[PDB]
Amino acid sequence: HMASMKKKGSVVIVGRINLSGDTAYAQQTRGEEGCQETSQTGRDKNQVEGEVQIVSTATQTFLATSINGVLWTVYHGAGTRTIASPKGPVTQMYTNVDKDLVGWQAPQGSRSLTPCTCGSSDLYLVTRHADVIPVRRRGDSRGSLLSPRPISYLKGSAGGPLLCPAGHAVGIFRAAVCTRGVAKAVDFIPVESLETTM
Ligand SMILES: COc1cnc(O[C@@H]2C[C@H]3C(=O)N[C@]4(C(=O)NS(=O)(=O)C5CC5)C[C@H]4/C=C\CCCCC[C@H](NC(=O)OC(C)(C)C)C(=O)N3C2)c2cc(Cl)ccc12
Ligand SMILES: [Zn+2]
Repeated sequence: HMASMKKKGSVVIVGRINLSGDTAYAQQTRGEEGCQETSQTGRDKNQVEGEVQIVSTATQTFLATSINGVLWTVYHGAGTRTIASPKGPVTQMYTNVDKDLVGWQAPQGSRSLTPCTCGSSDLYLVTRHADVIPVRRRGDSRGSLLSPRPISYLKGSAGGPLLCPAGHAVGIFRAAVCTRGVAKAVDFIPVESLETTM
């Protein structure tokens, strides 16, 4: 019935992938119970840092990447959900189910990657475990892993970046190309598709 209809939670930032050292590592900034509360209220008073966020809904965890002042992630992860912020829930600024892309205004304190202009096919995929994986660009939206990995390794990383050697955002990871449970390639949303969206 209509009087007791439930709301869907906000996406919640629960950690980050630190890329600002000589070492990449994941940091958690909020645990599960805290995440649940924040998802319902939408009020997240934590201080955000960096380019790559670890984000959660009540049922899934994945990544989000800031580019040009926008925090971007995958639709199949975020749906049309708001994101928790210091002032309450923030509505998506961009939503495109066909591209599997959503975005919100980037959090105060985050930093954005610059969209890539270098034309390079030597790419680097950043996973939720802070692995930095070399990927050879193969097309507009595809790249090959130099070393194939079981998918289990890539699961939870949709929304993360593909970076060029200069650390320029090239795209947002979206899907794994798989055979017999082995990812041999990745599908991504090119940074150029985000700029058309913007
Ligand atoms: C809303 O539009 C949409 C929804 N879903 C998907 O694709 C789904 C979700 C991804 C996914 O899990 N991403 C992931 C992911 O990690 N998602 S997530 O973070 O874990 C989830 C969001 C919380 C990058 C892949 C990671 C693990 C692989 C597990 C299953 C792989 C199957 C699969 N691959 C496949 O679809 O590839 C084709 C296009 C070549 C046919 C796949 O990766 N996905 C299947 C797509 C894919 C594409 Cl190309 C375009 C749109 C679109
Ligand atoms: Zn470049």
